[PDB]
Amino acid sequence: EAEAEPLDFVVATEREFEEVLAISGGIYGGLDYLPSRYHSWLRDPDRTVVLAKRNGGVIALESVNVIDAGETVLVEGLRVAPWERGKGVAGLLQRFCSQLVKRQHPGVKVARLTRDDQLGPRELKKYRLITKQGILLVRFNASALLAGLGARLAALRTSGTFSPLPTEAVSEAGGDVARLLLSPSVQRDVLPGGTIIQDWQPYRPSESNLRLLAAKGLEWRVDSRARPRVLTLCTRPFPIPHGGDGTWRYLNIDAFGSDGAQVQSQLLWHLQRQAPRLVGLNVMCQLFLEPQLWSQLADFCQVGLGLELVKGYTEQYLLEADIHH
Repeated sequence: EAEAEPLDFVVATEREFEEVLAISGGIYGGLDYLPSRYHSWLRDPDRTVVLAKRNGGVIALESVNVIDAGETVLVEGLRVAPWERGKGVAGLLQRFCSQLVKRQHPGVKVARLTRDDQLGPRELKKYRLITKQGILLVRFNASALLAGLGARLAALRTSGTFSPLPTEAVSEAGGDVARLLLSPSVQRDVLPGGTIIQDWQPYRPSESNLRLLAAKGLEWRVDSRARPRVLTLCTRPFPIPHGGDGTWRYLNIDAFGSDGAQVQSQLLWHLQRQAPRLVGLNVMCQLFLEPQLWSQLADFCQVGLGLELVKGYTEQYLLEADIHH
């Protein structure tokens, strides 16, 4: 039997927040960002958050955000209520959003997205793979980490097993971020596929996108400003549904470059910066890094720092497709 009422595609408002939460159970294994980000998304000037409604009720959501100086649309948040799946809803919503972008933003030439699902024949036919990073996910209680880290690092140093390597400060206000990310050699030799990936969001390295990044409260670290080889990027932690008790936060660190020892020392630096602000909370810390470094960093986190590995090796894929008419 066909549905009594038609689908209606509308721009999201704050009125639908609770309905959106109610269709989002279990998404991203409890690491879903949308509960914490929905209000922000509605304020973003180049973003359209589209809801599919049936008979006045929200059954699906998709975000399209225009970045890269008008040339790219990033697709995020695609989801259909569990009780409405398998009927083509996501396909219809994707088509509505793509037509909306083509109508309102004629300058958009490509769509981009990131995901960690295994790429099958269907993905490889439709998308280009721009780059990929390995994904390392660990968990810790912030207070417990802070209480033991001094002793841990002391024992690691006395044993000659590990001593933090020097790292260098990176100030956005001071211009260090722009001097790094606008360098053609940093783009070629450090950034994965010449792209900034920040908490799953890809940006071409341009001044326009640096303004967007500057507003997010990111923290950066580098091995050397004068001779950059490893650059790390920490996104401010945010609440996630995992655990159901409100105590969990997601701490995303993107690591760019090939020197595993510098990724280790910069990871430690970010943990020491961020954990004091999370006293009383629990942390899902997800590190993205060059694939050949994953085993080294997994051992550093598990054996060196005593952190619990949540899952085995997976990959973050940056995918791109051309816009067609």
